[PDB]
Amino acid sequence: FNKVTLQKFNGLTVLPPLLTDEMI
Amino acid sequence: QKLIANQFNSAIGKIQDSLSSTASALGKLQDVVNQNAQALNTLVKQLS
Amino acid sequence: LVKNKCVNFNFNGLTGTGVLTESNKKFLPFQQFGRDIADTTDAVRDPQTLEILDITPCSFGGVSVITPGTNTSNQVAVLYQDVNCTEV
Ligand SMILES: *[C@@H]1O[C@H](CO)[C@@H](O)[C@H](O)[C@H]1NC(C)=O
Ligand SMILES: *[C@@H]1O[C@H](CO)[C@@H](O)[C@H](O)[C@H]1NC(C)=O
Repeated sequence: FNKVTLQKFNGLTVLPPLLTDEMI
Repeated sequence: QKLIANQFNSAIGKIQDSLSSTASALGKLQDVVNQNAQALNTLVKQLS
Repeated sequence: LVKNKCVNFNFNGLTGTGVLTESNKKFLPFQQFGRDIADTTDAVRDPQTLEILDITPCSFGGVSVITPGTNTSNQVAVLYQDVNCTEV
């Protein structure tokens, strides 16, 4: 989880994943 | 049994080292983040 | 001018909407506004006060309802996506 480098303006969005990471 | 357990225990050790030291170790996951975010970027640039 | 209420503003011809907040963004005495990307005017200095403000468009999201079916019931919930529980 440290080795990756994962913002909305207009109409864009990011729904959250259903299975949260502390469930996964 | 005793030696086999050591090889296995040792092999697991090198993993985090090879993972921590060598960057670009998660090339596959990073693209699917890079591409899918690069593609969004072009979608917004097109508003201008 | 007002603040923190999303208003149909008109700064010097720049016609938009959104909430206006005081800016910490270091302008220069010859900079009139900023745009982060895609012609999104993000900041602007008012013409009179010479004060720099940030413009974030007032919150919006989808609304999706949660029904158990129709034959089962007609009671529903409603989800206001990615909105703090302070708006309607
Ligand atoms: C505009 O000029 C008048 C005349 O001096 C002054 O009374 C007024 O305060 C000025 N407006 C601003 C925003 O400074
Ligand atoms: C929502 O607003 C409250 C009050 O301003 C604040 O404490 C909180 O951090 C905000 N965000 C969320 C996700 O609750």
